Amino acid sequence: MLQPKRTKFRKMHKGRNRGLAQGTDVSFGSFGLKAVGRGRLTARQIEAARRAMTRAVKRQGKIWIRVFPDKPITEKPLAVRGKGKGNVEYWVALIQPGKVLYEMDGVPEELAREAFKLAAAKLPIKTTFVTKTVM
Amino acid sequence: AKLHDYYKDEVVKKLMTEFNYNSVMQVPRVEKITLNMGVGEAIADKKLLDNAAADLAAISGQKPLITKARKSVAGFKIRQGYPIGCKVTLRGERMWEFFERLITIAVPRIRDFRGLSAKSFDGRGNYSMGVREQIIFPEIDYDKVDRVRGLDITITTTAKSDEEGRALLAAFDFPFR
Amino acid sequence: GIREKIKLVSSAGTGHFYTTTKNKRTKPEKLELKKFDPVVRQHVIYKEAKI
Amino acid sequence: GSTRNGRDSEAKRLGVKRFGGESVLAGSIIVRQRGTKFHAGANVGCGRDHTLFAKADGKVKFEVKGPKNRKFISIEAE
Amino acid sequence: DKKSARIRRATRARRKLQELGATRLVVHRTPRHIYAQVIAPNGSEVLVAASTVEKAIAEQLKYTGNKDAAAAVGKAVAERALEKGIKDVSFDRSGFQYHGRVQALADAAREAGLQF
RNA sequence: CCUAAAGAGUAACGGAGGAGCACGAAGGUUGGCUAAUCCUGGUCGGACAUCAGGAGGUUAGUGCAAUGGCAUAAGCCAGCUUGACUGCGAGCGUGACGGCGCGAGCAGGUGCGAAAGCAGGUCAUAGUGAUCCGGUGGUUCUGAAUGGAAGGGCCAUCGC
RNA sequence: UGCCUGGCGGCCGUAGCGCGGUGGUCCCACCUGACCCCAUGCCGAACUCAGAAGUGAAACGCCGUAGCGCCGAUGGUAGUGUGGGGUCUCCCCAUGCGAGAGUAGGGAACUGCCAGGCA
Ligand SMILES: [K+]
Ligand SMILES: [K+]
Ligand SMILES: [Mg+2]
Ligand SMILES: [Mg+2]
Ligand SMILES: [Mg+2]
Ligand SMILES: [Mg+2]
Ligand SMILES: [Mg+2]
Ligand SMILES: [Mg+2]
Ligand SMILES: [Mg+2]
Ligand SMILES: [Mg+2]
Ligand SMILES: [Mg+2]
Ligand SMILES: [Mg+2]
Repeated sequence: MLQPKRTKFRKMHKGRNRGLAQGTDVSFGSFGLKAVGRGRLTARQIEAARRAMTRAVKRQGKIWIRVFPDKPITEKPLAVRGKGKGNVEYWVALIQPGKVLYEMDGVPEELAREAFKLAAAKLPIKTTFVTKTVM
Repeated sequence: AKLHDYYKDEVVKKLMTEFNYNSVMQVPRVEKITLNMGVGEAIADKKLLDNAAADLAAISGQKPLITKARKSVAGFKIRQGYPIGCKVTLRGERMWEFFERLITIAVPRIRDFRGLSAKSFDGRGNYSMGVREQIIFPEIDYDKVDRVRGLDITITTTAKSDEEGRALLAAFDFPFR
Repeated sequence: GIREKIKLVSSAGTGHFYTTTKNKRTKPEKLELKKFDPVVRQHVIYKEAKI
Repeated sequence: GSTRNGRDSEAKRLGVKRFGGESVLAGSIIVRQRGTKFHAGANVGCGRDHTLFAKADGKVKFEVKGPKNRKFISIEAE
Repeated sequence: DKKSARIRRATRARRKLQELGATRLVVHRTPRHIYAQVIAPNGSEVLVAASTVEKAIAEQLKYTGNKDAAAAVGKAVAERALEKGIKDVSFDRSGFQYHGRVQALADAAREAGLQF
């Protein structure tokens, strides 16, 4: 599960998630899965979608994960009432509309579409299949 | 004195033709000769460096500068501001007078001598060498020394490349192999 | 809290004094400074004494 | 559980007290600052805590001088 | 480099004199010559000057870059300054040690009647 | 320091760290000086000691957190020193108040500098505690009939 | 008057590095000595003094060259004050303000005082 090796700080303000994404182009591969919705992707979701995607292409071609879960999310234990910020439980990437989540190369488009369809079913955010443009 | 007049009245003309220089100032000059006794065993007993300084004083004929530690190092067990060596810089007359005693007298007297290396150059035409014993020089005696100590010599030159550096030293008949 | 308070007493015999602190372990020798004595209105030697 | 945080210091009310074009009497503090974010120009002094103060009556003027593009404050005698 | 290292040495004092708003006596010194200038507070206006490059002064001298030449230039610049009527100036050694030729120039300018 | 919404201020058992000192030099001044790191060569010497040159340009340093500063250096070295002065202070900042802070300049006397000048501690911001009672020294004040003295005041300073 | 050189300011990278060429009568630099004035926590390297045989090599200055650093539109986009609206964790509309990045493009500086040499 993706996670920063180290961080300056353990805990982060909730913050907000406004705006449109940077990294909206297929930069590395030929085909991309792009976020159309807004939300958070946990490390577990990123991994689950990766596994489905990889299996679907039978470990042929190459897959880039463009998103990294670098935001720590805390939670308070059950039956606790205050008394300080909770403990870090998991990590997320903030997603905005347009963010390319995954790229893939060295497979037919037909297979890429299938793999990304399987991946998209693991994600809480609405996605769309995209292709590399010349400009 | 001897090598200084030897440089001006002979060596100049040789290098003017060899490398085909236009101006006389473009010819390499021996800027300075720097000594070094990296005494790193004087952290326990400081008298070792004092005696080493006295030895270096006789060799050069000039008061040695006690070099200090630049930064603290745990590996060698040294703190910043500890005396761990002594250098001497030679320019003008004392430069040549030492350079005289080096080439002719001292270098042959090295124990099991088989010529000095000609690969010891940095890139900007500045030679370096490692003297193993200090007793090779005439000033120091074999019986008088308590402990044998080596030292380093570096010959700084107004050179650009290595070929120009070795060519300058070769004009003074510097033992090469 | 190692530095002890001391008084520097005027040598002019005015009874005027300054106070300061001093690390008595590191520097056992007595502090001695020319300072302005306002009673005689002159720079005179001031010498350390017990607070 | 408990927290190991919960500490802060009093706010020190730093910053610019008199902006550009303001008329100040000599002595007037122009800026309170930690270190010289602004430097003293003409008719301005720098205190021991790097407070910039007017050494003459006049109008405050901010200006950028030098290669580093340092901010100077000066008093235009008026 | 030597000149840049000297400009560094001169900055503190020059910035200070600018702040005080003093009429400077700026000295410049080379191996062969020594110059002198009385520059106005604003800093972009030379009032008087003197040097060993000037033939009026140079003709009287044995060598231009020695103590004795500096003494002459010091006398020269001071007389021309008192002619215009300046008197009060601040000496600016311009990064050179106040010593030897620079000191010689300065001493001669004082003796002549400049107030510093 | 962040939360703090580009003036100030701004809460929570919000997120992170520090203090309860040090220094007669680590203060003053004059003169000078400029870092880290890596590459190349070199006795013992090694990944790293000291020497030389080059690149680099402050990525160092700053007595101790962090932030803001610092080359005219506020960083580093040396000489001479006691301005870590006394009486004051236009004006200003910041506090409900008690208070806390910055300060040109004036008088006296000083140090450094040829001089212009600079110096009323320290790159700055923590290192602390009111009042009462009491102690010590000083004093052109007071002194219960009067002269003294005790005691009180005032100035300096100390204690738990 | 013009050219070149020095000094002191005004102007802060369109003014900086690099690359190519170029200057020594004066000026400047290196350079020549050092017993001295003065100087090295060693060293006449630097500082300093006494000099003018040599040299424009290095440094410094001047001219060319987009190769970099750097500068930089227009348009669009982001954000946003006020008013209004929605499917309200986020947006949209009216109106005003309008970046950053990037793109075209540029860039190889400009200017006063004094002095000196030369024509
Ligand atoms: K000091
Ligand atoms: K000192
Ligand atoms: Mg926000
Ligand atoms: Mg704060
Ligand atoms: Mg604020
Ligand atoms: Mg605000
Ligand atoms: Mg409120
Ligand atoms: Mg200090
Ligand atoms: Mg009585
Ligand atoms: Mg009675
Ligand atoms: Mg626009
Ligand atoms: Mg723009």
